[PDB]
Amino acid sequence: SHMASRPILIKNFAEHYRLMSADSDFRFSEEFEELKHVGRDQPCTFADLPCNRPKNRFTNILPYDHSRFKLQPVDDDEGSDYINANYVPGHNSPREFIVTQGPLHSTRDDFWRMCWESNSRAIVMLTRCFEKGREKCDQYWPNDTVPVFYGDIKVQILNDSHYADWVMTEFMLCRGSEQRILRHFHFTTWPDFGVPNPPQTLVRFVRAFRDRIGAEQRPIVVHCSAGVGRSGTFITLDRILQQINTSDYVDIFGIVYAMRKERVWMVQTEQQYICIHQCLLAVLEGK
Repeated sequence: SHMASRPILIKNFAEHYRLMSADSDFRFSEEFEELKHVGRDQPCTFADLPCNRPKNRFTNILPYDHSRFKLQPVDDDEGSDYINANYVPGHNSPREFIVTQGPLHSTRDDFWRMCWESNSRAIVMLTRCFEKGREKCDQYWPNDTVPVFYGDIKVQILNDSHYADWVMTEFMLCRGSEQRILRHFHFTTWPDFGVPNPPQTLVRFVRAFRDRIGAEQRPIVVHCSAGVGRSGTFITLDRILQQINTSDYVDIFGIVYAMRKERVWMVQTEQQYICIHQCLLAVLEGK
């Protein structure tokens, strides 16, 4: 298998990295460039409806139709089923992740409703609300233990835990007497430009996340800013760290290819793509 898959033998990974990164990442660049058109022929009809335009952060980051998360419709509203989000495959399920943009203030009720209707018990946030003084994500969660309603969804903080690179928040979610616990994993350390350096900080976060959530059978919500770059990087890394326990091959190219089919620009930059490889290399070398 050669077109949508580049399996690498785990024991040969250090060599493959050295080979791919040689000559200022020539082969890495060539390989990542092969992905640029993947999935881009697929329609984004609903995302481009007049009623839905205000719900997208970016005009060019739109959810594919075949793939988009659909909210329950409200009977008198045109795109009440619409949110900028896509089911994206993981290690355990073809619908393991729902990846979405950082909510706008205007879409945070939709966001919480998606969390509820999807039965999600986990959110992964890979951005700060503000970076370089630009709004990347509306703060859609409370600042204290005072419960806050978003649409019909009541959100309350039970506890939080602050680490060097991330904050873990446990929420109670209530909708009319129905009650759930949801966990919020907020990576707070992604730099203003480039990718985490050293990569180990990101690995530590993925380990802690996957350790805490186990083998979730319900969708995990993942977002950054646009919901493509950092989100794709996180998913690919989470996936391969599971893959290496159960297989002697890793297929990062194949992961990214499959993700591109489901959501636009999933691993967004060549730098992020190389970063995925560095993260795994650090794991295979015992840091």
